[PDB]
Amino acid sequence: AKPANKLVIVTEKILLKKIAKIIDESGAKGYTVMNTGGKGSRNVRSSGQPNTSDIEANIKFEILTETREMAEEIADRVAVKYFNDYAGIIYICSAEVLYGHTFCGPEGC
Amino acid sequence: AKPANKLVIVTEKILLKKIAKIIDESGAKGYTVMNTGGKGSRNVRSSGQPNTSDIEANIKFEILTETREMAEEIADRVAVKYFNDYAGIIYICSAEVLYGHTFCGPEGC
Amino acid sequence: AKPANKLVIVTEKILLKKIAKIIDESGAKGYTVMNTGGKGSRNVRSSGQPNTSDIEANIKFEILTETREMAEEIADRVAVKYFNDYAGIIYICSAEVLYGHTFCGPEGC
Amino acid sequence: DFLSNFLTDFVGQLQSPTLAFLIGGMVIAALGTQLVIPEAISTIIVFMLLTKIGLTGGMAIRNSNLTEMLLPVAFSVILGILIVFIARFTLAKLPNVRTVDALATGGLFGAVSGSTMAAALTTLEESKISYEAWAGALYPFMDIPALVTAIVVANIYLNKRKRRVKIWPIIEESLQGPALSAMLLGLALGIFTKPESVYEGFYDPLFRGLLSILMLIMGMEAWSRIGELRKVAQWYVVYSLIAPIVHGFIAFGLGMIAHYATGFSLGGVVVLAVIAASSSDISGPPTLRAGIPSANPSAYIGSSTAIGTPIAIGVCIPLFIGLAQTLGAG
Amino acid sequence: DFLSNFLTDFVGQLQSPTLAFLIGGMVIAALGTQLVIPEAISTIIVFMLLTKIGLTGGMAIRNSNLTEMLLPVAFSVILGILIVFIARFTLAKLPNVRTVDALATGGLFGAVSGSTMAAALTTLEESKISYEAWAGALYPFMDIPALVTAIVVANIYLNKRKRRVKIWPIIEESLQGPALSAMLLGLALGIFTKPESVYEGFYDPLFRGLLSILMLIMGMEAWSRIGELRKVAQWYVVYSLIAPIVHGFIAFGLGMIAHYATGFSLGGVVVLAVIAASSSDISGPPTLRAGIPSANPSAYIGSSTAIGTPIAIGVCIPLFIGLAQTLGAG
Amino acid sequence: DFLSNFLTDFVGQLQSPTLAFLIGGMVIAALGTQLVIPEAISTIIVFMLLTKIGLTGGMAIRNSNLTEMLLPVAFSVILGILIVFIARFTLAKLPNVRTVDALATGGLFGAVSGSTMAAALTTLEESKISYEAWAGALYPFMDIPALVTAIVVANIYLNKRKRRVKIWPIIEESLQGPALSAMLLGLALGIFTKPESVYEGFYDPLFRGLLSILMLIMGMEAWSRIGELRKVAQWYVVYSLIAPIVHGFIAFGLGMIAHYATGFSLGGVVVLAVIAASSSDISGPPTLRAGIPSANPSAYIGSSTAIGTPIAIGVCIPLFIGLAQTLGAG
Ligand SMILES: Nc1ncnc2c1ncn2[C@@H]1O[C@H](COP(=O)(O)O)[C@@H](O)[C@H]1O
Ligand SMILES: Nc1ncnc2c1ncn2[C@@H]1O[C@H](COP(=O)(O)O)[C@@H](O)[C@H]1O
Ligand SMILES: Nc1ncnc2c1ncn2[C@@H]1O[C@H](COP(=O)(O)O)[C@@H](O)[C@H]1O
Ligand code: NA
Ligand code: NA
Ligand code: NA
Repeated sequence: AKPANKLVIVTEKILLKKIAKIIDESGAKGYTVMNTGGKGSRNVRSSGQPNTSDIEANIKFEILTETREMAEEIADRVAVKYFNDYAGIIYICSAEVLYGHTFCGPEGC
Repeated sequence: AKPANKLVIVTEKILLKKIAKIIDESGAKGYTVMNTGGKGSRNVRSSGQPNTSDIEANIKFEILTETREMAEEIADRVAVKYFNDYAGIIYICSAEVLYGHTFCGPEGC
Repeated sequence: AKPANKLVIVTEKILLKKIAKIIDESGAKGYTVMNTGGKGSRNVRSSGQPNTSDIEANIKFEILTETREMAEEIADRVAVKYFNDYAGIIYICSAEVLYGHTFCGPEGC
Repeated sequence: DFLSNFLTDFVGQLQSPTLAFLIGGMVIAALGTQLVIPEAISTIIVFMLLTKIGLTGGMAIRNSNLTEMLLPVAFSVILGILIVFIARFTLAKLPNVRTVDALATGGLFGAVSGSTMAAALTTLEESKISYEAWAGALYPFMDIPALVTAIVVANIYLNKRKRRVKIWPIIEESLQGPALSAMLLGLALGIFTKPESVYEGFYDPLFRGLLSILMLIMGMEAWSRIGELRKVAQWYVVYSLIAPIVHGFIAFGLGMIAHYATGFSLGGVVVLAVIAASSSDISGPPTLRAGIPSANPSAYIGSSTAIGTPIAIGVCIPLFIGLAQTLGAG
Repeated sequence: DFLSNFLTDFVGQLQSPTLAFLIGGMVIAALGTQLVIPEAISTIIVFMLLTKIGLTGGMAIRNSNLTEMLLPVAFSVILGILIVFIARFTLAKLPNVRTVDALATGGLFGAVSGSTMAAALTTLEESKISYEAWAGALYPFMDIPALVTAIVVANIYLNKRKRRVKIWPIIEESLQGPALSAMLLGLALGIFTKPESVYEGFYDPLFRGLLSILMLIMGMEAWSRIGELRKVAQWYVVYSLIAPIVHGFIAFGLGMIAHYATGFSLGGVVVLAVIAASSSDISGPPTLRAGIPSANPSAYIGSSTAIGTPIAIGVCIPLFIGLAQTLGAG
Repeated sequence: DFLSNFLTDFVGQLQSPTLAFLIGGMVIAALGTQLVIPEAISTIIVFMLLTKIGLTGGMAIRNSNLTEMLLPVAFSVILGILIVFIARFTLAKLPNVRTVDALATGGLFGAVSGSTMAAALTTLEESKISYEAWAGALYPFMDIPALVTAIVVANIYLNKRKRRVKIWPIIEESLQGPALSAMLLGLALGIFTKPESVYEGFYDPLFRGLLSILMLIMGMEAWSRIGELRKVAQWYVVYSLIAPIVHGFIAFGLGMIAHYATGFSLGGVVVLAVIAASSSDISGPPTLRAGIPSANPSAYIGSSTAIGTPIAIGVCIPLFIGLAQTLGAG
């Protein structure tokens, strides 16, 4: 029962290497990535594979931070750098972490 | 910091074409799809591939709407049309969109 | 409009068989699984496939329970059994189920 | 004789591939293996088998007269409609069988398995029986009128019980399926082009080996659908055991009419009988789910996949091949 | 003559594989098929084709003199730079064409498609024209200086309009791509090792058949990118139709200089012309997206994939092969 | 002599496939390539190699006496138990080595790599040394008693330090693994059936080429596990370099007992030595993770994959093959 903020970044698949660098620079303890599909305004993709077989051409990042101010600092760094040229959405929900060794610490939560 | 509602539809994989049509008819700006697995009551599937290699036979839709009334209007249209015959669950959580061009607009959020 | 708790377990891919057993023992009506990637403290994996092609080596469970006390009882059983030796995080968010036959019942929600 | 010919043809096919990989996949799935064939490999195997069948059926069409393939195309359309009408009057008149479940089951048993059709062509080759090379192009002419008839007749019954359906979108979805589009691609490249160099080097030498992997998949499929068959009735077990044999015997009698009239060879009436004995399994149940959503999917998937496909490969292929050794001895 | 030779070479290649599977994939995608080739199969096919090209180009290098491959390597570097500079002064001087979109389009038309290069080697084999076996190793020497020149020149233009770029990380990303790493692996195993046993058994007999599946993929790719081409200009359609022919004619003239000076064979100047006519498709647009993020990706992906690759396979391959029947008749 | 024979056999195998693709995959992974082989392709390759080994080992069993394969089956069970007991008394008696990590490492070095066993059969073929065709069926008789012994002995040690384990579910999980189920399927189809037509057409001509892709994968695997080896000790590097050679020399001495008693051929004692030198890397670490969860997975995966498999393919295969040229010269 330790309160957290769940930041979600949905963007193009090509930015997997660059956004995982930004998360590791901000002091976040980890992240989770999925390959997803979806539709929006900038729907054209180029992933290095054939587009006709590229049904899931997005990534969904999921970052749990202890503070709200850290999760807005990752989102400000991603959206300034890439969201003028790449497709993307960033939203944040509120969660509570029950277990986890690097989040709650060795003391526990 | 623009408040939103996150509608989630988890259903069978065969309804990928029909549910993405309903979302685009309601005025939602976009959606996100994943291939997922899972267990429930109606566990039998038929996806057009061998069932023994079909470990992820569901879709998870994720739709962010500005209004609560729109997200309930997509859910009422899907559950009346398909949820008498197909497997499915629909839930809704609350989120806040920090960035995104077609959601927040060109003005910003 | 029936309130629920969304429990999320992110752990190693090898525990897919054992954690789905624990969820079915607790009285939860179902779950959802994804294959995900991600980074943390215990990053070494062994899934039975080559690690160089194993880009998504985690599972994300998603369990919707009616009561908060049930979702903490699944999380206490998983984290005591496996989280001393395996990688993992468990968090819980709050949701509202709009449709679903085994969750809301035949009466409706 | 007849049953003297059949039993040594039955153990003769168990002592061969294309049935042993069916049994071998069914045994290791019963023993609970974690061996899976990936879904990307299963998609490219069905593409490779059905393109090869299309390339031969079309390298022979441009030499053909297009009147020899008039009565087998007419008879395979009739067989697709008649099989659904047999299940309407026999299976649906049973105690705990819903009528909308029997019409969906008869629609799958009228449709064709490309896995069973490819297993019949390879057994005809190593039994040294000549067949018309365009006989694989009879596959859409039975598969599509059976799925259309099941959807049309069931939707009439649902409106009768309450007290119109668009036929062409059903034909459009069936033509655009991944199995049947690969054959039609092969048909067009056989007729209008000269694909003999890529056929003799790639699609023909890889046929029998890729089929043995698909025989392993269909059979791990069969064991995984047996649990769906415990939840419907015991009359779907009796239907799935004897209806592949009955539908093959009606097709063999219809094939002997074309043999006496246009010279349709005896190896081609075996292709017509096994095609009518097979039940979809993959491309069918997605079409019948959208067309008949009120049907219980444990009824028709459990009938056609768990029993109907091992019966058509295991029993019906050495039965109708051994029947064509009797006729054709003079 | 010349155009008497071309038209019977055009229908001669439509009556053959490697172009029919290109057209056949384009037709079934226009008819709206649900047939997809999985992404795991498309990755291992590009690996298998480019390893075979690398193994031959390197089993011939260790026998070579390394001065015969001095002017074709010098000319294919110049052609990669010149093609981007042609699109700077012709395509970007048009009314509704952005300059940063034309430099990204010219960077893709300077880069090489490995799918088009493999289609040119197989057509040279069954037209019985000998070529240098290391001519496939000219593929990185045009692909990489074209993508570097497009990123460098566009970043100079963006700083001019506002009122430095690291070149070696662009070369490092291009060398580490999955297509070009498979060829360099094959080059190294050809030179330093003796891979003749696995080459004659696996990589060579599976070449023409795996290419026909890749020809099916590239062509379902072409139809899916036509809708991106309605959103840019009508001058990208005129550019993508005639610039593969013009870039091939400049490369053919540069290849005839090497033919008269070092004995570079006429089958090798066809390889040099088709490589300069091809446009990248898969490995290029991810490099130009990171390098030039301000470019509209509907402009250069829609130009190079929807038109530029069917023109290079359909028109440019039987044009420059039929041109090398005229020269070489004495 | 002995070391005169070995060094020209060492460069003789580097100038050949099956080791060059191991080195070639290790070099391009060190240079940081983005080339990946998809997981669907890696699953069907292990299926194709182990089914072929099972089909030969079983087309020879039904001709065999079942007393020639009594002492090699007895000796390969003993070697699986003895290797884990060697690591208990040598590796675990070192300063910064945990005892529960050494028992998990010795369990992987007792288990067998099917990638290394397939590399030893192909090198014996092109060195023209005859071996017993059922020697591939010794693979479960060493793999399973080694993983059972590591789990049983480590769980005894954890209860000793605190102050019972079910053996048959460990054997049930190992028999149901995707690698070992493919071989047992091939064994059963070799004995009870006649699979010679699909074997000579599909599984045998595709063996050496599919192995060269698996040699590329194992080797990109080796470079990705070197970073796990910096976090344990420097004694896992010394163990992983010399224990594949020591376990092969104990197996070669045990194989020479069977050669002098039942006529077990000298090509079969090379198969017994390389199987005893290989470490699992694929099916092993998931079994030892569930059985011994308290072990550090960087210790035994980093030891067996980064060093132990390149040593067994690179050093141990040309050592024990060249040893069997010395014995067998009269
Ligand atoms: N309203 C929305 N709800 C959910 N996901 C969205 C929404 N808008 C955009 N996305 C996701 O964000 C990606 C990029 O959005 P866009 O910038 O509109 O192209 C899309 O492909 C979707 O995956
Ligand atoms: N309580 C639950 N929690 C999470 N996911 C569920 C739950 N119930 C159902 N699902 C998902 O919804 C699908 C269909 O549910 P059902 O209608 O029960 O078959 C399942 O396969 C799961 O993916
Ligand atoms: N702060 C975090 N935010 C999101 N996901 C996380 C976080 N920490 C850990 N994870 C996930 O949990 C897995 C195991 O975490 P760990 O126990 O740190 O290895 C990681 O591989 C991630 O998928
Ligand atoms: Na049928
Ligand atoms: Na070019
Ligand atoms: Na061993």
